[PDB]
Amino acid sequence: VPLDGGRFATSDLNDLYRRVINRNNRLKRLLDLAAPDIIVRNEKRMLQEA
Amino acid sequence: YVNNKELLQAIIDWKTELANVRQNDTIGLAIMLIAEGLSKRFNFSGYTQSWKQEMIADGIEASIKGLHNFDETKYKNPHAYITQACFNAFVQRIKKERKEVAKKYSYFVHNVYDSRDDDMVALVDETFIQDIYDKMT
Repeated sequence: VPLDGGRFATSDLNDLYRRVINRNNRLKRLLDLAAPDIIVRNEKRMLQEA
Repeated sequence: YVNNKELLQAIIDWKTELANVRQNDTIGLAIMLIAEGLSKRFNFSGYTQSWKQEMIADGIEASIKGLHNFDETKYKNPHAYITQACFNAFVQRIKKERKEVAKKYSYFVHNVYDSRDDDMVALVDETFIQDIYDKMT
């Protein structure tokens, strides 16, 4: 949080980062399960959009 | 959406094959389908697209792993199985995120010593009151 007086901002970058990193691990994890490739495609798509 | 019966069929079949590696995707497409359809349920589908994406991600992986074990002789339906599976996955994800941003609020309210005089009273009480409400749980 900036906290530099006044109302406080959210510096939302991390959030994307957060969710971004999230999907990454998911991808691996699901690859780690030998997932049905249709849904691995889906997760690749999620990562790309992220 | 999709005939529950044919899903019973496909899963019986992957059972039989796992009695021998992969599984068919018919059932997997249907899983995506049912997850996304539940997403449009009424308690959810209420707040935030961005969250909802990750929610459904959670639920999908949960159903994926949890398909491993599904009796047929009992629980003659896989539909509701996956349904409640994803349901729980969702609530898990959402509680995590809620208390995360709660943590953010908590960190915030512990900093009023910025520069000089002339503080505010109105807002701070509200960050406080939320940071309390969430903490109630």
